[PDB]
Amino acid sequence: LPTAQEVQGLMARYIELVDVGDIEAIVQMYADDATVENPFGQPPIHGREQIAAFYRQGLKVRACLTGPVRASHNGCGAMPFRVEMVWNGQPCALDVIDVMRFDEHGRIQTMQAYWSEVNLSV
Amino acid sequence: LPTAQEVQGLMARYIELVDVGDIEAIVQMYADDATVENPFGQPPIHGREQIAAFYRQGLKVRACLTGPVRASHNGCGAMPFRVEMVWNGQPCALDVIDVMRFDEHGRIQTMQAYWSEVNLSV
Ligand SMILES: Oc1ccccc1F
Ligand SMILES: Oc1ccccc1F
Repeated sequence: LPTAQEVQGLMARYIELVDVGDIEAIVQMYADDATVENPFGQPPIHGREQIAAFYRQGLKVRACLTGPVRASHNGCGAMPFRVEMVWNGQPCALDVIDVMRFDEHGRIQTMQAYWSEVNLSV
Repeated sequence: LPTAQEVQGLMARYIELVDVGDIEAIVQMYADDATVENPFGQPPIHGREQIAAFYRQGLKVRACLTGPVRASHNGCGAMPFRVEMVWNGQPCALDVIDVMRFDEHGRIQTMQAYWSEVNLSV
C-alpha cells in the first residue's frame, strides 16, 4: 500500500501515461476489478475491460499536472491537472481533479474525476 | 442542492472566509451535523461545535485558490488551494485539495482535505 511519497509518484506517472496515450500502461495501473467515475456523479465503470474501453474512446491529447499531488497516509491522493484535446477540429482544454484510492498492491482501486462543463474551455 | 455553478460559488466563498479568518461565517457554511476529515486519513470530526474548535485552533493566515473549482452535477466539488501561515515564527505554505459534498440546503455535509507533510513548505 503506497506511502504518501509513493502515491505522489504513482499519480504523477498516471498523468504521464495519459499524456502519451498509452492505453495498455494506463489500464495496468488499475486493479483488475477497479472502478472509474468520470465525471464524478456519473455511474461507475467496473473492471479493466470497461476501463480500457473508456480510455480508448477518450484518448492528440496532452495532460499535465497544474499543481502538486496531495497524498494521504492511507493510500489515497488527489491532484489537479489540465487535459488538452481536439474536439470537432476545435482544440479545447478541460481542468480536472482526480481523487484515487490505491490498494494493498499499489494498483488504483477507485478513480473519481471531478469536473463539469464549467471546466471546459474551447 | 447546489448546481455545478453554485458549488463553484460556495467553494470559492469558503476559501475567501478561510482567508479572512472568519470562524463563525465558516462554521455557518457547514451542516449542523457535518463532518470534517483534515487531513484525509485522520478520524472525522462531527458537528458545528467540534468544527468551530478545529478552525479556531487552525486559524495571520492567507488562503487562495491555485486553480479552478471542479464541480459535479450531484452537489459535490473539489478545489486546489494554498494556505500560508506562520509556524514557530517560520512562515510556511501548505498545498491542499478539498473535496466537499453539499446537502439539499446548500450546507457542507462532508469536507475531506487532502494533504500530507509532503505538501508543506517552510
Ligand atoms: O483521469 C482523467 C480524467 C479526465 C480526463 C482524462 C483523464 F485521464
Ligand atoms: O479546508 C482547509 C484545509 C486545510 C487547511 C485549511 C483549510 F481551511
